[PDB]
Amino acid sequence: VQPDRRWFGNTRVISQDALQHFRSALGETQKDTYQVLLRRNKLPMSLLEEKDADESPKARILDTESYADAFGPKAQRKRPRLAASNLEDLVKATNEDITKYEEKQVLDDKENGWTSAAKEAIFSKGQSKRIWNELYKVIDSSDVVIHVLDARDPLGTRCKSVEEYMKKETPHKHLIYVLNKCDLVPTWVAAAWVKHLSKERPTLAFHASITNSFGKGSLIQLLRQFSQLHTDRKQISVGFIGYPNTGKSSIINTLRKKKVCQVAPIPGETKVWQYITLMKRIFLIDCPGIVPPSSKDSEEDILFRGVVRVEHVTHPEQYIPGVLKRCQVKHLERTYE
Amino acid sequence: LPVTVEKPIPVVYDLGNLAAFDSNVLDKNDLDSSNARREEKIKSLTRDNVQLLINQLLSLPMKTTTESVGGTGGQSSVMTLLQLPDPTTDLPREKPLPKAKAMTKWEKFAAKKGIKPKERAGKMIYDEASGEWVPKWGYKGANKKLDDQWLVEVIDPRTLNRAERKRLVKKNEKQQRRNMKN
Amino acid sequence: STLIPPPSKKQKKEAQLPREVAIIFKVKPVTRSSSAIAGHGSTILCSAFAPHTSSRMVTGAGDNTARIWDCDTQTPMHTLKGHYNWVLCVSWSPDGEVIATGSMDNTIRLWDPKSGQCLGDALRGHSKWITSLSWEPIHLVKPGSKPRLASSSKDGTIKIWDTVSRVCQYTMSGHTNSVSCVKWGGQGLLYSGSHDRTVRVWDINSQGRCINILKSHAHWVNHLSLSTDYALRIGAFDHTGKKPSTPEEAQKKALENYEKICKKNGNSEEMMVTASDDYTMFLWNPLKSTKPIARMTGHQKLVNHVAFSPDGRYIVSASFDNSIKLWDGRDGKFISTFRGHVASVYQVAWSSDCRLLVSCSKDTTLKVWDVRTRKLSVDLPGHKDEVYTVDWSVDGKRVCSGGKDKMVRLWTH
Amino acid sequence: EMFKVIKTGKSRSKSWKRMITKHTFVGEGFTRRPVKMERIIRPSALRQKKANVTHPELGVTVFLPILAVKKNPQSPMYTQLGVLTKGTIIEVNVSELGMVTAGGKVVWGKYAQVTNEPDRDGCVNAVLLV
Amino acid sequence: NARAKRALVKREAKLVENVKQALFIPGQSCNKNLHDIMVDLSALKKPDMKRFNRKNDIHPFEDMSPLEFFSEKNDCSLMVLMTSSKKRKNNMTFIRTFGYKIYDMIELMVADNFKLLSDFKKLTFTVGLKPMFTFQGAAFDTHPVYKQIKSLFLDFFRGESTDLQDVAGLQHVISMTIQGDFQDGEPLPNVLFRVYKLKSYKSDQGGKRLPRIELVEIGPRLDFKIGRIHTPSPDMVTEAHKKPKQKKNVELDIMGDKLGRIHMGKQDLGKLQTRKMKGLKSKFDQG
RNA sequence: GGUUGCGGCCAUAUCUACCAGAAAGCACCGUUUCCCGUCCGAUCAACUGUAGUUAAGCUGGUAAGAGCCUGACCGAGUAGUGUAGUGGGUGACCAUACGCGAAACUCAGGUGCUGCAAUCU
RNA sequence: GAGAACAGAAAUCUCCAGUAGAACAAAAGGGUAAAAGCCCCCUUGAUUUUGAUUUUCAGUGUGAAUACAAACCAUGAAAGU
Ligand SMILES: [Mg+2]
Repeated sequence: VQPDRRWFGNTRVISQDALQHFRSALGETQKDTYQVLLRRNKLPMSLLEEKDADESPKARILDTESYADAFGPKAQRKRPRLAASNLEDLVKATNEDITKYEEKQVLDDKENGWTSAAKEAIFSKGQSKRIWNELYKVIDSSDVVIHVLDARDPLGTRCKSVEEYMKKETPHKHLIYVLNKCDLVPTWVAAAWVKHLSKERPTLAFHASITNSFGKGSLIQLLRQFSQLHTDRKQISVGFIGYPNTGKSSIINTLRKKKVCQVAPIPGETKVWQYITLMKRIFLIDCPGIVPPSSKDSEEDILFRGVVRVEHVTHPEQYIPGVLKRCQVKHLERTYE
Repeated sequence: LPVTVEKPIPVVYDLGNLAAFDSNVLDKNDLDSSNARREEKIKSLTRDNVQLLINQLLSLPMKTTTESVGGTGGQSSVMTLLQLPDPTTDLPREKPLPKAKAMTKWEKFAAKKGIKPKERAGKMIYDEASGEWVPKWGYKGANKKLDDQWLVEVIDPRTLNRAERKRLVKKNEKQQRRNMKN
Repeated sequence: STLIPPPSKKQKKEAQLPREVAIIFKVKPVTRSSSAIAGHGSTILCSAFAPHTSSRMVTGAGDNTARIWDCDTQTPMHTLKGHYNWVLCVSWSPDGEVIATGSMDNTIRLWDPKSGQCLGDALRGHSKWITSLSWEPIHLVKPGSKPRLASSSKDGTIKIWDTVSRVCQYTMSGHTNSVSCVKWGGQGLLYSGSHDRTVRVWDINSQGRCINILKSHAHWVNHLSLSTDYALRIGAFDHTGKKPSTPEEAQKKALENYEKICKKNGNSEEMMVTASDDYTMFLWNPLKSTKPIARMTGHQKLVNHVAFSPDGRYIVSASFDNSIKLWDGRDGKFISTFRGHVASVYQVAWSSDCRLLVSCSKDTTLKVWDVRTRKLSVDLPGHKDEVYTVDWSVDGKRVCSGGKDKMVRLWTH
Repeated sequence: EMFKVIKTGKSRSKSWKRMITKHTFVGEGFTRRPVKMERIIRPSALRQKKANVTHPELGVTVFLPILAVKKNPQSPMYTQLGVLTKGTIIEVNVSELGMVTAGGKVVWGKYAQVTNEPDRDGCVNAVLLV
Repeated sequence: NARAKRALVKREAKLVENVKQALFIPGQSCNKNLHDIMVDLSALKKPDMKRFNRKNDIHPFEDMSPLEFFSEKNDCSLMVLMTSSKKRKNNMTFIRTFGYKIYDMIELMVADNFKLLSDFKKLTFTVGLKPMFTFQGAAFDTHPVYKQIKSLFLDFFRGESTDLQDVAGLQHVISMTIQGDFQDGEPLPNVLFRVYKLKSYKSDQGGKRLPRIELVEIGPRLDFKIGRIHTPSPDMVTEAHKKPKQKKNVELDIMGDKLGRIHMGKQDLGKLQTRKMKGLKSKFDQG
């Protein structure tokens, strides 16, 4: 490396007036749902950060009395801190703490000594990091991720904690919503769903089928527009993501007007991702259905979502009562009958 | 006394040239050369037009900057200056645009092959068997160091090397003149 | 450089159209620098303009020899000498007849402005380096007597000094840790911060007996200040700078200047404030109550400085988060947060007109804000290193600053 | 080295591929190339968005985001690939350090040269170029 | 050798051309009063101005070659040849060029009533400020001859095309007005060039900030008479107006973001037909 | 009306030999303590105005002085020059018109005006 | 032109005369005059990034050149260059 005034030569210096202008413009950053980012100009965001606040986190108490004086053989903290002002306020605070403790205890098997049976491994899917690594691969490889959502319960189909990762690590990604299986729900329900999800994502309607289907032309025009937005890229990859058995492989076969991807009712038919081409300017992609783990996953709710294959459940009969919680009695009467 | 002014036909404005135009009909009697007052009416009309222009120019947003000491060409923070819109009055160009570009018979071959533009990183390059860098161009050159070496181990060879360098220079000048011909 | 993006062509077409026609005592802000003044080969630690005129000024540094400066000529004037350690702090008497400074060594030395010679034997007694000084206000002083000089040290003891006898008329040791600062209020009750996370108002009239002990901060107090500190420091020296014809006239003018600010609410109750390392600040009215009127808070890092506005209407404080925060002077309510500094702020000085606030930070470029617009007024680059200190002249004609570059610099409109 | 011979397909004969075995600054707008056109590979585990630049002045050291790879010696095509390899210069966001050039134009970026080998540890240390 | 390269760069078609230089050419017939009017007009043109002490016998309408030669030799595309004759008294043949080739020509003979700058109030007039313009009369925006005179005066006196200007620099305003309205086919009324020094005073009745304006004439006074005229060929008019030229569903959002837009259209949901599930049909029932 | 600083026009302003400059303001001048640079305190830099001079620069006046410049309906709307008609002729070219339109030459005049601030018997 | 030990018509030195047939890459050719010529002092620059073209295929918020424009540079007291 030869010596030069560069490298010890200034590069990114900027005037303070530009910083004040960006600080004034930070409040104008609101964006329409139709708007989509293409490039994030490099700015000293650390100087523009630190919005006004009145929280003032806890002071570094360790500097005055770290560990030794507070307790131990030295025990130099002879007296309690804050010198409670009055005995009457002390009795009031004690009564308030006792009432709060009683209210906490009021909130709530071991007494018989039995323990819950171990959870079936089938509910763990899709954990084991395999489908998760496939999801991260299709996300990084896709110029524009799209997230399908079941029309029956799009709020329960959301893959939360993943969209935040796409927003943070990869702001450029669009992550447009899709709402398939409109035929299984009343059209007014899908209309209200798209009206509610329009605030954040386009939530384009769809009903995958190699036969006649709704919305294939709108999704095709939208993909053509996104490809027009990335002419410099030389093409635009796309990658379906969502819960298992969301119809991503069916939506891809509908976009191709052919039975390209294998499609079965069982959630696990998509063993692995496969590349697909249409118009030579865009490549479809799909990954196995993702199930962001959470303590609220309410296993029986994992079953009602279709994520688990019902054949493997040890006790299919015990899940029957919950199906009545959702379906109306008149439909279950008319169907069976 | 009031700064307000108005005409049946609103005045046209070009704030970029600091210019304004008035389509309102002129009074032929006031403009007659014989009148002693002819200068006064023209002065009042120019004053009204300048008042309208100042009413327009004063409304333009003004730039501000905190820089004050050591600015190369920045305006002083105490100073304020109007943001003039680019002029709407097109004017003829002074000279034809320099559109006489030529590929010089090389850029086409570069497009036909995998060749790529030179890195343009720097003339300097480390000399062999030496503790200090010897630039290849723009300063004492290692290519000319061969003439300065005490022995060539082979007519003087240094004269042949200078002849080869002059031949390369004349070939470059000939290629430049040939590209000048087209 | 990342220039602001060019306006869109539609914005230019809109700008081409006619637009935005609608038929329907003051200090000049500093905006420019001045030639550097070479001096002692040590970083400047403090500076203070002479209350009676901006032409005179003095600054401490790591050199033992304090240097008075002739700001009108930007040249050294009657350099001080005698100390054997760093001049940790400097302060001018409100009457202006005597200078005072606190060396890192225990010795303290008064100086005569007329020649710069030390005014008698150096004061002594402190067990540790001096921390701050506070001259007694002239209006409390009886005519024909020199104001007493308060003093403090890292040991936390304070010793009131009789400048005539050069002896400590009183002493106290109620603080268990270092006294970060001390100030002599116009009500006759002394106040001072401490490193022990405590503040203790003192009544000098009662032989220095203590009367109250504040206890609200989560961390050590720093830079105690009062709304009246500007009037107590200026010494009844109005911006015109005319000297009073008689000492009794000086006492009357000082009492009038104090009453003009003390009675802003119709009653004589000066406000008090105490910065702390707990990212919090507290308004105080010790005569009214032992508990804060409000708990100012919001800074992301420890406050380094506080300065009441000369009228007392506004409060402001330096912080390590690189964002000075204005606050109301009557209740401490938040107003606006200044921004622009790239590094932790050290101290700030209010303009005499109250419309501006010069500031400095660890970043080499000191700045001054126009408080009325709640926005930066003009940057003041030029310092080669950190601007450790800044101060504004009482008349507002000039400003001075120090730093680690060992190059004192003056600023003026 | 620096190019692992990845193999692919039912018959691993051509293998048509290479992969970097060292850390690389892929950039904020990577948008992985489609696999069919993917010859070179820079696996995400080896990528880093930050480097532990240290300022010789004041003795301070701070973790700051990487900005760009300026000059990599030893076939700077590696600099086109973003490799650091114990000596490559890299732009860094120096705004956290408080640097301010004369004239009031506050700095927010400065060059830095990596020292520690990325391959031997996950940290990317570098000395700031004052 | 580098010094010649700077002159060559100055004699080049920059994408943002420098303000055109002026080169007054006194004539062999020029009267001393015409030379005084020429110096007066040149004083407004500073600093981008030049002079040639030698007298000349140029005949631009009879032979344009010498003007095209001097325009290249002096790098002054603008030219204003002084001339006088028994018929065309006090002639002032303004000239313009594109590439040093002739662009247009027009005669602007001075009226006998011209007044020199010395015959006016001695108000301060800072050099190098950009004059304001205030054209009057509808013919300037419609008549091709008056439009050419307006474009010529603007190209001559507009000065630098700065993107920003101080209010302090508006110390003067050039003015022009036609000698009344005229019916089509009538002889062109003489132009009335004028100049005035700006003045300002408190208004108190027209806004807190806007000041009352006032003018004081400083000259030079002139009343040009139109004469022979020439116009560029249409291909020259096309070549001289081309922009340097140095994006749909894309825009530079504030803060530099290059936000796009999908602009998704209306999509009726009624075209879809819900699946005829056995539980929805009314044909089945119980009880 | 004289003069100093800044200027605009850029020989009506420059060159040659003499004469005058009352009062006021440069300048010549005397010196090398200090800042400063040359081989040389000659120029440059600095010192106060002290010993003086209007001897020079400089402002004016003179000269059948040399150049230069101004306007005249002075050459002159002349010379030169494109235009039409077979008007003459084998033709070149010649008279008839309105256009663009000179100069040498002749007559008379002059050898600097002018803005800002200041000062002067 | 007047001159200067050796020294003359050609050495180097001095005074009065110069619109510059000085050396300004220069070619028609206008022109440079307290310089664009001679002498003396200090110095990098093939620095960084923003866009519109250039081909590329780990085509990439530029990975690199071309042109645009902002910082930075050297100088001077500065104008400015
Ligand atoms: Mg399935």
